[PDB]
Amino acid sequence: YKRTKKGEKPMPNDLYDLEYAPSTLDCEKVLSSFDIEINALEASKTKLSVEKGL
Amino acid sequence: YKRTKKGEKPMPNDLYDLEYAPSTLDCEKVLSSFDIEINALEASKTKLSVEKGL
Amino acid sequence: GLIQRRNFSTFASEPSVRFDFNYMKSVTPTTEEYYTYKSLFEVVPSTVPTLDESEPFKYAEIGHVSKNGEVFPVTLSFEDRDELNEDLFKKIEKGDIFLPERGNILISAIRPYLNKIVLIKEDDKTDIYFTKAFIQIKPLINSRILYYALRTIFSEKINAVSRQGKGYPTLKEDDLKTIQFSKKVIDNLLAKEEELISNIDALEKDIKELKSIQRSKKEIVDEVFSSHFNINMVELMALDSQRRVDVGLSSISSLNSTIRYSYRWNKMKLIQKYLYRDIDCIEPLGKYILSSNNGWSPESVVGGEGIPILGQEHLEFDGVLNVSPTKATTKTKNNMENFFIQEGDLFISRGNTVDLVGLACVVETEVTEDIIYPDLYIRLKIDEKVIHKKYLALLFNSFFGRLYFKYVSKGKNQTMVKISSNELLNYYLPIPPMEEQLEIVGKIEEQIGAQNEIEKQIEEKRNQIRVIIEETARS
Amino acid sequence: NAFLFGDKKNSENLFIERYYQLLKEGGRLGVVLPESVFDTTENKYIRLFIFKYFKVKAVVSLPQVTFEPFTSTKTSLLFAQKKTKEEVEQWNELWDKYGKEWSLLKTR
DNA sequence: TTATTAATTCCATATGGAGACTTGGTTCCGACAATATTCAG
DNA sequence: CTGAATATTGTCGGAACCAAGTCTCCATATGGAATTAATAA
Repeated sequence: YKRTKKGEKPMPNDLYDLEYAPSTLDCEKVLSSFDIEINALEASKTKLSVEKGL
Repeated sequence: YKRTKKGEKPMPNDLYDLEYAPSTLDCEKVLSSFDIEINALEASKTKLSVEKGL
Repeated sequence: GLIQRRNFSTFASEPSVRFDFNYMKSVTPTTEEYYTYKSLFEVVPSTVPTLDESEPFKYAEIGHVSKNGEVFPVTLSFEDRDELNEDLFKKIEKGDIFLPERGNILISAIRPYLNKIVLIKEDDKTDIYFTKAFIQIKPLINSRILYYALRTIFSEKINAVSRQGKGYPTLKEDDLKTIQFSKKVIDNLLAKEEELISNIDALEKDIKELKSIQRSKKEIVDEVFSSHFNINMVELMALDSQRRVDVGLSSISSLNSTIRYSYRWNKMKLIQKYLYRDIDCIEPLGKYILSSNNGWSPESVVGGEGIPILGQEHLEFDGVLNVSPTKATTKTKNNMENFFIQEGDLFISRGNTVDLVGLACVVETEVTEDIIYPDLYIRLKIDEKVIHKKYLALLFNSFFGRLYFKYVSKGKNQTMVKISSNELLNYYLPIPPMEEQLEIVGKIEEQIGAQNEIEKQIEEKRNQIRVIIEETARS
Repeated sequence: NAFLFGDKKNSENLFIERYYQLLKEGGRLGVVLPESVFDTTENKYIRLFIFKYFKVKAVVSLPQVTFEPFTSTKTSLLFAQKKTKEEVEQWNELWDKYGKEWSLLKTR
């Protein structure tokens, strides 16, 4: 960090490195979230396609 | 003036200027301190010369 | 100050009815010619440039420009995105970047008194971008003419329309579109256009030639000691990079005499083991020092009345005192004569940054005026038979006197790092025979003398340009 | 009345001494000290204390930006263990023997 | 006995400071144009 | 069904500034410089 009287700012940490990639990840949760978002976008596309047909 | 976390600092005065002459001082009031300045010194001279002869 | 008197009406001038003292000082009644921004320059609106994300471009802040209009661009790539330059990339992505159109005269908005006016000459290459804090002002009466008419002359009036406003002195394009440029200036300057550009180009070509061979005042001291002691220049700045110094308990006591176990002390000991691998000349300085004083640093007023006092800015990398006092005191100490410099002294610097601590200087100037040196100096009176004071000062200003005092000097506030007599007396400097000395000195003396000789020629042609412009615009 | 150096007018070092009164003969000690403790001579005593009772094991020099914009004061992390009851007495025995040697040598 | 260092108090120097000052130009909120939408009777 | 809405985006204005670079002026023990009563002698 480099904090100042206006705010914080990232700098290259020499003390330690963050994990970034978690050791454990709920893969099915992530897949289901992506499936939900793509299904929502597909439903929006289908609704607007029905509107286009009308 | 010239202020700093270590006390003020005199600078030239562009706005105004102090008279520095009271123009209301009595006269003999300060002459009392003036003659005390010599009275104390001559008293010390006497208080050493008394035992000088001793 | 001033007893300027004006008349309500005046503040009617300009579409912001402003009545700060500076503007109203610049207004004055006028009887001569007027002009406007019309028959001269023209402000250019900003635009977002199409940056190519495959090649290293350039960029230029306001600090990257100098008072002489010499841009020093930095080279970014968009393939690095390092967190050190991340601010630059972020402000570029924000939209704080544009590209001059080869003929405009960029003017800085913030603090316009520091001559940040720069010229993008027509015939050139290696296009450089710029910050929106610069004002594209592309002219119609030839770029060079307007550039030289704005740099030296027409500067008391660009600086008198700035917005102080509880902070930054700042110039605004709208105010910039209101200056009352006289015609006699441009009339006379364009009248002599055919030869003014020629001789000014010759002068700036000579300036470029001088700058091409100009060298820094520290590298000269850095190379001769490197070229005389046979030490490679690319390892002591590579050994100083790795930071994993490991020491034992036994090594703490060695030559310590105060049990100091800070990291910087151990790294100093490691670097000393490298700077003296092949050099066999090292002798303790403690047995060549005969005395040590500090100085006297009372309260001081800048440009006041009293005995002048030196500062840390007066010690340069060449072992010569700058003896250009600024502060002046009026206090007494009943022993002031003990600190009145006098020629021949050696003054090491106690108290400065981690890199500017230990810089010594010899008073080589003859001054009949008594000048006090502060508590921030240390006067060394060494035997003038083995050390040759000037050589000692040059060594202190060399990497020998940098890689040591950067890692031995003490204090919790590393912004005012200070040395003490202990580090001076426990300093194992390499002292070659007196024959070897006066050779490093002398060589360094002539090299720095040449560098200083071409330091007034630059500020002789750069002044010749200004005086020629002033004479031509006044004839 | 509870600190060996409780009269040095350097009260901020008392905490270090306090840390000896809290650990349990092998207790880890991680402190953010200033670099005056490690550099200046006036603190030599508190450096001997740490070298007598503790088992100094790691020193890390942090930049002058860590505690900014509140202070540019340099800092160092000190990671020291605490010696057991026998290590301190071994140090005392060695100190006494070599001090006797030093006294005899100084007289001679 | 006439010394005596080893005890003292008294100032000039030396070391250090949760530092402090100074030249100069950078981030960034915050209005504010220009959207940025209209629905709505 | 004409509308100039509001509703955001994206961008000029502007900062009891303040991040960078680097010079300081002053408390405070010290230690030595003066004693001392000691100290043999």
